[PDB]
Amino acid sequence: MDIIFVCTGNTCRSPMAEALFKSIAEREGLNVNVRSAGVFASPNGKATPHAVEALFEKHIALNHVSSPLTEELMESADLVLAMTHQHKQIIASQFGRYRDKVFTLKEYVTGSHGDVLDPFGGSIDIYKQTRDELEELLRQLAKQLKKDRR
Repeated sequence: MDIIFVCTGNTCRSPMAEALFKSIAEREGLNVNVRSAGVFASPNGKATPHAVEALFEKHIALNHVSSPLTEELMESADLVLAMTHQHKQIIASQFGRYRDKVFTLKEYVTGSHGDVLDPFGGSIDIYKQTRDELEELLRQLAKQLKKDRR
């Protein structure tokens, strides 16, 4: 499968998810291709320092290059997981042909609507908490995706 995680600028939540998930999938023997993008991202940049530091504590390197969402990405993806419901709607407004691939990470995993709240500009600990929440969802996701024959 090809899956993409989406946040606002592709500097914090989605890159963290992308790195955490690749590591988890490897541990689980899940073969999957993982990417990330932002609804409003610059392609300019990298992950925020706190985002990098939070992963570092977990022995995961987050060497990231930010990217906006593109047709190439949306087309190829099997699944697209937004951090928040608003991200999901915005994505749908811009890539209407692909709406059916798009769910929030929490609704897809947990069956209930929820958002992964924005940590941008927050302390290192805000980022750590965000990392922990993603990690918990992602472990559940890896188990689910393993049951996907794609």
